[PDB]
Amino acid sequence: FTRWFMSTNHKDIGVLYLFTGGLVGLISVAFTVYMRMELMAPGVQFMCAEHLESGLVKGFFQSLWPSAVENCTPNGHLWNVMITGHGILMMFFVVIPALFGGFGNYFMPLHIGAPDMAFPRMNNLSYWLYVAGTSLAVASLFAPGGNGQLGSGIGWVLYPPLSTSESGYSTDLAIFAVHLSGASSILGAINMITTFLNMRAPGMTMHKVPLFAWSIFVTAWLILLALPVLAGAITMLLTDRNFGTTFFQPSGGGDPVLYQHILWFFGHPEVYIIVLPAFGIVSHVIATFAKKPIFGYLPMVYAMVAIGVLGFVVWAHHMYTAGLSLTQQSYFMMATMVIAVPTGIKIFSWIATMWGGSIELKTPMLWALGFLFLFTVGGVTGIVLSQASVDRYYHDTYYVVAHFHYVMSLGAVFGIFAGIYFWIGKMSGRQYPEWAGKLHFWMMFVGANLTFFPQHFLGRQGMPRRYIDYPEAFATWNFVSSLGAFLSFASFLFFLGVIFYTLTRGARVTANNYWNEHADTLEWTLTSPPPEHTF
Amino acid sequence: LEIIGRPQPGGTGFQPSASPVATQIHWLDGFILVIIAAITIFVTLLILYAVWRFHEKRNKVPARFTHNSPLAIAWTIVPIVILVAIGAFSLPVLFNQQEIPEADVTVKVTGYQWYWGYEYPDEEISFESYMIGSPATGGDNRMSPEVEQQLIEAGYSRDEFLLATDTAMVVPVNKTVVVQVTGADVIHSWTVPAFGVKQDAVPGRLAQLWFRAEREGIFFGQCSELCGISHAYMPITVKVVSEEAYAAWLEQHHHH
Ligand code: HEA
Ligand code: HEA
Ligand SMILES: CCCCCCCCCCO[C@@H]1O[C@H](CO)[C@@H](O[C@H]2O[C@H](CO)[C@@H](O)[C@H](O)[C@H]2O)[C@H](O)[C@H]1O
Ligand SMILES: CCCCCCCCCCO[C@@H]1O[C@H](CO)[C@@H](O[C@H]2O[C@H](CO)[C@@H](O)[C@H](O)[C@H]2O)[C@H](O)[C@H]1O
Ligand SMILES: CCCCCCCCCCO[C@@H]1O[C@H](CO)[C@@H](O[C@H]2O[C@H](CO)[C@@H](O)[C@H](O)[C@H]2O)[C@H](O)[C@H]1O
Ligand SMILES: CCCCCCCCCCO[C@@H]1O[C@H](CO)[C@@H](O[C@H]2O[C@H](CO)[C@@H](O)[C@H](O)[C@H]2O)[C@H](O)[C@H]1O
Ligand SMILES: CCCCCCCCCCO[C@@H]1O[C@H](CO)[C@@H](O[C@H]2O[C@H](CO)[C@@H](O)[C@H](O)[C@H]2O)[C@H](O)[C@H]1O
Ligand SMILES: OC[C@H]1O[C@H](O[C@H]2[C@H](O)[C@@H](O)[C@@H](O)O[C@@H]2CO)[C@H](O)[C@@H](O)[C@@H]1O
Ligand SMILES: CCCCCCCCCCCCC
Ligand SMILES: CCCCCCCCCCCCC
Ligand SMILES: CCCCCCCCCCCCC
Ligand SMILES: CCCCCCCCCCCCC
Ligand SMILES: CCCCCCCCCCCCC
Ligand SMILES: CCCCCCCCCCCCC
Ligand SMILES: CCCCCCCCCCCCC
Ligand SMILES: CCCCCCCCCCCCC
Ligand SMILES: CCCCCCCCCCCCC
Ligand SMILES: CCCCCCCCCCCCC
Ligand SMILES: CCCC[C@@H](O)[C@@H](O)CO
Ligand SMILES: CCCC[C@@H](O)[C@@H](O)CO
Ligand SMILES: CCCC[C@@H](O)[C@@H](O)CO
Ligand SMILES: [Ca+2]
Ligand SMILES: [Cu+2]
Ligand SMILES: [Cu+2]
Ligand SMILES: [Cu+2]
Ligand SMILES: [Mg+2]
Repeated sequence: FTRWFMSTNHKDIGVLYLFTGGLVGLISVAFTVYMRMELMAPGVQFMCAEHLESGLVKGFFQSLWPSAVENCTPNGHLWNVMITGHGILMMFFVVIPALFGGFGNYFMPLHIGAPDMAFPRMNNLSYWLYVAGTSLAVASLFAPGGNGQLGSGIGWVLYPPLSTSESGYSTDLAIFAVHLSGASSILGAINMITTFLNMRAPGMTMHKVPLFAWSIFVTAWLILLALPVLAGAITMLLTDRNFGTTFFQPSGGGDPVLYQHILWFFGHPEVYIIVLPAFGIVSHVIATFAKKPIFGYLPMVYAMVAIGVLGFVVWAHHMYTAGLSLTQQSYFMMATMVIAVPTGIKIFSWIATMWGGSIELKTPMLWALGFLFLFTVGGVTGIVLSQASVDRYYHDTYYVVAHFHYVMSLGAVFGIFAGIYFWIGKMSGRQYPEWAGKLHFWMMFVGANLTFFPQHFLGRQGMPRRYIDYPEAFATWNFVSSLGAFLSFASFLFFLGVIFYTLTRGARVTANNYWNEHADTLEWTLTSPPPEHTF
Repeated sequence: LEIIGRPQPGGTGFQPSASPVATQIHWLDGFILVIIAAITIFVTLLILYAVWRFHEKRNKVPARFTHNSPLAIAWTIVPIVILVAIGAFSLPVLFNQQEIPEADVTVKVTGYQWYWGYEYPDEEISFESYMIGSPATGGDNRMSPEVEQQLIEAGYSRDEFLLATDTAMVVPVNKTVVVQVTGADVIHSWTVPAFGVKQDAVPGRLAQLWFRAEREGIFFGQCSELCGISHAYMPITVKVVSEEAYAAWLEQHHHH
């Protein structure tokens, strides 16, 4: 019934975040399938302007079948709308709502022994702002936008003057969507911090709180500083578009580069807001299936604090080519390199936890091991990009695209899958079939690597970001990348089958702790699922 | 002229270098590449060995250690040493890139939707450069028999489509070229991978880059900041020629 959506219990809200983030994730991933259909071969075959002259639903189905080049007038605006929609949905309405709003709302109170969050009614409102923001983002795709078409083709970061001069009001809907998303994240952050400090169980000191609840705690602080800054930046876009201000228009004395400073001041913290809850899940998962407590619990907590603090003083590594002086280029390059030290402490500690254990290679452990390997690959290419002298070549190329998909789609997303297989039995009372979770992992591992590793080659060859079409020489590795994306998509549909099977007819969970004794946190001392009233 | 600055089929490395700055980029990248490949191989071998050596069915009783300060301090100082080594070789390269020398040739480049405007202030020469196949040349940003013939007539082939422009920026070989970049409407980005240069074309600001081409040939770039519907359709062609052929090109533009 509709009692799912009006609940204020932190367990039901976390489930609503998880399911909603999953469906929005399916929509955004479907966008990437269409994107990789067009990038599979040089020349434009799918995004033809001729499809505009047909019906909204008729032209959609025509868009999915290839036309010959001589019958396909390239429509770059649709490409720009697709990649903008794909990026906006992922960064604001998928991974953070799933890790923070989902697993954070469900398990952080359980991990600290709290019965609920400090403000359950506020926690229910945060979910509805997320759903409201998601609706406005989707509606912008069908609203009058740039070039007399629908949708905003301005990139997920909304650089002006392009974003401030895009015709229509689709861009205004996109800004309102990001406003609602940030409000949802801020309300959630307020609830994590107040519950973490005021509602811990007697005897649970801060040096006894498990690492996942710490990761949610640090993430909630980053949200409170980063997302008001972004709200100002995107509000200055709204007033330049609608209220005659000239914050970013040079004719009225403005500076477009000023926006990039304000947006990237949020833009990099947002990136550590994504991955920190995934760090905490990896700690719990690896300690469970290595049958050994986590190595260096206190350095693990500090390293996340060090990562969260440094993530606020490195933002200009997104602006090496935007006209920054040699001195600022030098500082931000050196400040960015420092982040590798606390991150490496966590990576080596995770291997130290495995060292000398009794490792079971069940599905949640597979995701965590893939995380270690694949997040390291993405993290070291970020260090490459931190060198402004080398970023001169790589900036706005697919090498950057390869970098951030290895840390997000092959890292943070691997933490999401790790948490789902680790906790679906606890959340639902039903267990997933082990053979299918393993086949999902290997399909995703092979497909996602085939998708994104060749983009290193394309970037080194100079393929720019946000291109509907590319010179013929880029054809080979674009073809491989598209094949990997199709295999990856098959693995995600298979995963949805696995989730549907698990929830409807999966093996009934009977034990409070169906894993082993080294899952030593409070949720494993409760039933599966936990009762409707905790503590 | 030899077509040098361009992607090649199945390529996995950098585009060919034609400037000392690009050469520094290739070397610094290869230096950083061998160490980050060593770090990842080191991490991967550790994970695969630990899974093999400490699998449940081979080590049934897990250890319980949580501390090891000498190891923990070793894996903290060694990355710091590695990063300092990178910055030691990287900061001089970046200083060489951003410190603008005295110009032998000066070009002022302006980004438009969707084309580039070139101006030589010392020569009072100015022209616009459109993709062969753009509406300006009669096309609609796609390959066609008319576009292929235009590519051949301009000295290119069908393979250079999306890179070749109707006009080119011509410079003399082995001369210091300083380029001043700005945008006229939205932000664009001017780049030539073979030169190791890239500078955003921001409206209201005039930024500078420099290159010295070490050999003659044709070198391509593509607009590298999303600027609207034809972002993928406003490339850059730079022709590096002899000092004599450069003057010949200059004289062909002089009005009597
Ligand atoms: C999960 C999200 C996420 C994460 C975690 C990161 C992590 C990092 N990122 Fe990335 N990044 C993005 C998401 C993310 N990034 C996105 C989305 C963009 C593009 C934005 C856009 O334009 O749209 C981007 C782009 C981006 C740029 C801008 C490039 C450009 O546009 O030209 C830079 C520049 O410095 C960078 C660097 C880094 C670094 C140094 C880390 C570090 O935190 C990584 C550190 C980790 C490691 C280094 C590996 C583990 C360490 C060890 C095993 C120790 C040994 C290692 C060494 C000694 C080096 N990122
Ligand atoms: C988390 C962020 C995220 C994720 C998961 C992805 C996933 C994918 N992305 Fe990416 N992408 C971005 C963030 C992400 N992307 C951003 C920020 C941009 C920049 C846009 C811009 O330039 O403005 C971008 C742009 C971008 C480009 C460059 C476009 C261009 O420059 O023109 C491409 C190229 O192919 C691409 C492809 C893909 C593909 C094929 C997948 C996937 O198909 C890979 C397969 C992965 C899966 C099949 C699983 C996904 C799982 C989830 C999403 C979890 C949700 C599930 C639950 C909660 C249960 N993406
Ligand atoms: C799990 C489900 C995942 C869904 C994945 C959907 C995959 C759909 C593949 C599209 O089909 C191909 O599209 C190409 C177009 O890119 C065509 O290339 C050819 O046809 C074009 C003409 O349309 C030419 O211009 C190309 O150069 C030439 O390579 C090719 O014939 C055609 O078979
Ligand atoms: C891509 C998405 C990823 C999915 C993420 C994992 C799925 C989340 C678990 C599903 O939700 C659970 O389903 C149970 C079904 O049994 C519910 O039990 C409930 O069952 C009765 C209602 O059926 C209630 O009265 C009980 O309080 C309660 O135990 C439980 O509340 C609910 O949380
Ligand atoms: C949209 C893209 C979707 C792609 C879908 C890919 C389909 C692949 C399914 C393969 O078929 C399954 O293979 C398993 C082989 O392991 C079998 O499990 C068998 O093996 C397991 C472990 O070995 C046992 O636990 C099971 O009881 C036993 O049924 C299972 O029966 C069988 O149906
Ligand atoms: C694109 C959509 C793709 C959808 C993919 C669907 C994924 C979920 C398939 C799960 O398959 C089930 O796995 C069980 C194994 O866990 C099998 O139980 C088998 O194995 C059990 C354990 O041995 C026995 O007790 C059972 O009786 C025996 O049927 C069962 O047959 C099989 O159907
Ligand atoms: C509710 C709103 C919309 C939700 C969308 C989710 C739709 C996903 C439906 C997938 O359901 C699965 O379909 C498979 C068949 O299509 C079945 O696997 C069957 O086929 C597999 C592959 O052959 C075998 O491995 C399995 O043993 C066998 O059970 C499986 O039982 C069933 O649960
Ligand atoms: O390429 C070598 C480079 O050397 C000098 O640059 C120094 C700079 O002077 C110091 O402040 C140091 O901290 O940074 C650079 C390290 O090389 C020259 O000033 C410069 O012109 C020259 O390119
Ligand atoms: C069916 C809802 C998900 C959409 C899948 C992506 C397909 C994109 C086609 C765009 C057609 C242009 C109007
Ligand atoms: C030779 C005529 C074209 C045959 C290829 C058509 C491929 C259509 C694939 C559609 C994929 C929809 C997801
Ligand atoms: C009234 C126009 C919008 C004002 C938004 C805030 C502008 C002040 C600059 C602050 C930038 C965010 C820190
Ligand atoms: C809230 C942080 C916003 C970012 C601060 C603005 C930085 C402006 C830098 C101007 C540098 C001019 C040389
Ligand atoms: C980077 C992840 C690698 C994980 C290796 C898993 C090996 C599994 C061997 C088979 C175990 C029994 C199914
Ligand atoms: C009990 C057998 C172990 C189940 C393993 C399932 C995964 C098999 C490997 C699939 C590889 C697909 C690329
Ligand atoms: C030159 C025509 C190439 C057509 C290739 C179509 C590949 C589709 C494969 C889909 C595989 C999904 C796993
Ligand atoms: C840790 C690997 C970083 C990913 C970049 C791969 C670069 C491959 C270099 C190939 C160059 C061939 C000439
Ligand atoms: C252009 C290639 C540069 C090669 C640099 C070699 C550096 C050696 C690093 C020591 C060995 C680490 C594995
Ligand atoms: C406005 C003219 C721009 C240049 C057009 C193409 C270059 C002409 C050839 C220059 C000399 C080549 C040897
Ligand atoms: C929990 C482990 C703490 C160890 C740490 O304080 C020191 O060994 C690191 O210098
Ligand atoms: C860890 C700090 C790295 C900074 C280093 O690379 C340079 O500042 C040294 O020149
Ligand atoms: C080589 C011919 C140079 C002629 C020179 O006067 C002109 O470039 C100035 O308009
Ligand atoms: Ca295509
Ligand atoms: Cu960043
Ligand atoms: Cu442009
Ligand atoms: Cu552009
Ligand atoms: Mg840029």
